Parts: sequence; C-alpha cells; structure tokens
Amino acid sequence: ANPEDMWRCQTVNCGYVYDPDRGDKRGKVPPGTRFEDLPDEWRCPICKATKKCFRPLAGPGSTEQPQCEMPTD
Amino acid sequence: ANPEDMWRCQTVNCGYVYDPDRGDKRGKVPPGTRFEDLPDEWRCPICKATKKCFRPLAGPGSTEQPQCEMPTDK
Ligand SMILES: [Fe+3]
Ligand SMILES: [Fe+3]
Repeated sequence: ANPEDMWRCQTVNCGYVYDPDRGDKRGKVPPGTRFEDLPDEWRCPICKATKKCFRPLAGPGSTEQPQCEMPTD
Repeated sequence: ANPEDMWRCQTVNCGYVYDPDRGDKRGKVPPGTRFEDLPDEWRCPICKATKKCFRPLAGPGSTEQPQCEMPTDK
C-alpha cells in the first residue's frame, strides 16, 4: 500500500515495484506478503536481480544506494 | 509518490512502474512529470507499450485489465 513498504528494483534497465498487497505472480508470492518475508531465493520477476537490488519507495532507505550486484545508478 | 500517481505497465511479462517522482531517464522525461503529462509518443522503456497499457497502482482504473495494442495481464 504505502510507498514506504513498496520496493523498486534499481537495476539500470528495470523498474519493477514489489507491492505487498499484490504479491508477485511470476515468483509465486501470494498477496499480502511483506518484502521482508519474501523467500531468500526470490528474484525480481522482470530482471531477476536479487532483493539486494531493491529500495523502498520513500523514507530513509529510498535515498540510500542499494548493495546491488547488477549495474544500477 | 502516492500509489494513485504511479502507473504499472500491464503488458504480459512486463510490470515497469512509471513513478512521477523519478521521471524516466530512457524516455528523457524529467522528474516531477505526472503520468497524465507524459508526451503523446511516450512508451514503456522496457517493452515499448503505449500509455494505454498502464494502470494506476490505486484508484479508479487500478483494478481493471488495460486494453491497448499489446497483450496485457490482470
Ligand atoms: Fe528488476
Ligand atoms: Fe512495459
């Protein structure tokens, strides 16, 4: 719901947003699943980045640079 | 950056979100541009969908499958 618990994939050519109220069909994640509670083997359904490539939409994390393994910035 | 202002590409296997606070670097859209004010010819930077394939993350239109020139998903 709120931008604070939505997370955007930061790789350079992506832009998927994980929405907890939607879940994630391609990753078999049911609606209501918080970003923290995602499996450890979960990847971005678009670009397949790990969750280290994601950033909350607003609030403190949203201005930090994520510890991401694929190209970003 | 409220969800009613964010727009999700519903093309099959896409899901890029236009966040008006970000703008769109590939589209050369400066930050602060509302989705409603995007250029006529503006397209999804990932899948080339027109704006008619997008829907807001909340509010009227957020629940229905967009109808456009690409195959879309619900
Ligand atoms: Fe991604
Ligand atoms: Fe798209």
